[PDB]
Amino acid sequence: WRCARSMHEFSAKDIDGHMVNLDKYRGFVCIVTNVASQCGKTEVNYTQLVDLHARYAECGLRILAFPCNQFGKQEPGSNEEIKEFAAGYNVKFDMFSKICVNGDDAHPLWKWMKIQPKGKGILGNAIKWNFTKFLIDKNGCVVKRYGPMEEPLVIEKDLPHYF
Ligand SMILES: *CC(=O)N1[C@@H](c2ccc(C(=O)OC)cc2)c2[nH]c3ccccc3c2C[C@@H]1C(=O)OC
Repeated sequence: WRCARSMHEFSAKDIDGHMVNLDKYRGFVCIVTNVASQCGKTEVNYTQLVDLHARYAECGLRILAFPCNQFGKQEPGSNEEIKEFAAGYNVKFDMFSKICVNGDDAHPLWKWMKIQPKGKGILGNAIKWNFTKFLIDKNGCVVKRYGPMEEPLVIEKDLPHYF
């Protein structure tokens, strides 16, 4: 994974258990984010992500949400329960099966994103908490990273430069 050159070289199981080849996102600007149902910022992140997708899907914005239980055990539920939880926020973007984002068992896409030049956060490579966001350009390269404290709407400053 270390020498992969694009998010499009990876695959991941979606929240229904179906393996997805991420080269389907070639030509689309993507937000990749680790999510959780029981986080103090769950509501702000889900609602603003849904708002961004509603406003920009016509522009080519796609959103990939990876549930993760590594931060305060705040995603303890099953994939089926998390799918129903996201439905409650009217999520129409792409939900994936629960993964790890840190450590040796982290999904290889996340290992790769964290070492990209724009994938290093202001506080370093490790994912620090729920709802870190990566902006991915149409070629599958990481172009921005946003921390758990940065609400999704801050990403609006960067989107028009990559569509
Ligand atoms: C995808 C897209 O259409 N973009 C531009 C845009 C045109 C018209 C509408 C609209 O009718 O609203 C419902 C919405 C978006 C666009 N314009 C624009 C101006 C300032 C900042 C961003 C911005 C966009 C996003 C998108 C685009 O072409 O960005 C390069």
